[PDB]
Amino acid sequence: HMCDAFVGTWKLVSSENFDDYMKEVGVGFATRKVAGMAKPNMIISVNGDVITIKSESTFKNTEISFILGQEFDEVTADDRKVKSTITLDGGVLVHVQKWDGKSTTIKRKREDDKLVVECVMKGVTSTRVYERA
Ligand SMILES: CC(C)[C@H](Sc1cc(Cl)c(Cl)cc1Cl)C(=O)O
Ligand SMILES: CC(C)[C@H](Sc1cc(Cl)c(Cl)cc1Cl)C(=O)O
Repeated sequence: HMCDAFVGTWKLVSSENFDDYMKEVGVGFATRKVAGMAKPNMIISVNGDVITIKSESTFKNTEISFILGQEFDEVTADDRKVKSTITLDGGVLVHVQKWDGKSTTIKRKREDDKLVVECVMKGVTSTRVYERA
């Protein structure tokens, strides 16, 4: 029951600072424009110890499956090859991605009826809000 409050189907309803976050990450112009237009559905499920997070959008469909605390290799939607670790810290799902000596952190937390996503790359933060679909 570790992630119970995250499980479900969620739809993007707002975004702030995402273009600048993507610039800091190193995403190129065309991908930023098209990805920034995306309105993904995020589908979170749990089966035993395995958490799956799917994202579906007109830009890309992705899927990750993982066990908390256990590193995995990930090709991200913007085509970075990263090493990812996802943990639960005080009820917040914390996703760290490492590649090319760089690091970014994506945190997901339940706040009221929303799932709030905070993405940080150096000093640049973006906040994305999802609601139940
Ligand atoms: C928190 C943000 C870095 C991402 S952005 C994003 C992620 C995926 Cl997996 C797909 Cl298919 C499309 C976009 Cl645009 C988010 O999950 O909202
Ligand atoms: C959301 C995670 C699961 C990663 S992170 C990510 C995704 C996109 Cl599309 C952009 Cl533009 C920037 C970042 Cl940092 C992903 O899969 O893309």
